[PDB]
Amino acid sequence: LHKEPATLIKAIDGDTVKLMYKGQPMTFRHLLVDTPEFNEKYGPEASAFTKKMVENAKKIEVEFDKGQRTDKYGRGLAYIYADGKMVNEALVRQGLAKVAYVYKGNNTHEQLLRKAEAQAKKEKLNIWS
Ligand SMILES: Cc1cn([C@H]2C[C@H](OP(=O)(O)O)[C@@H](COP(=O)(O)O)O2)c(=O)[nH]c1=O
Ligand SMILES: [Ca+2]
Repeated sequence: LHKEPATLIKAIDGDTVKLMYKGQPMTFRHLLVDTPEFNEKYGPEASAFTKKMVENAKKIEVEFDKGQRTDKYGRGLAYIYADGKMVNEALVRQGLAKVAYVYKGNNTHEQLLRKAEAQAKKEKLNIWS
């Protein structure tokens, strides 16, 4: 996989963000995770965590996996990096997302994220408390 440039347009919620990618505005959904909706428990905390990570970043990058690059809603499907730190992993490691939506062929970082979830769960963080 390869990281590609993008710039933040605006934070949306814990697992979606609006980025400019190849010069076009797109909503990106983070691969392999599920955050609570803003109206659900830890939803606002997940939204605030993602917002902080992407807004504070000097460099955003997107990395598509091997499979589908957009979903049925036209959202980009990618791993999102903020100054080299993967947001998808960071949310799981903080107990603010569950590993989820693991589809064959877009699951390159599944083991990495499951390791993060196990750590969050052992720590009883947030969703795991
Ligand atoms: C993360 C992800 C979601 N989706 C679709 C499945 C779910 O369809 P349904 O909308 O029919 O439930 C929806 C979940 O996204 P959200 O968690 O953003 O709601 O997005 C994909 O198709 N591929 C993916 O990799
Ligand atoms: Ca969600």
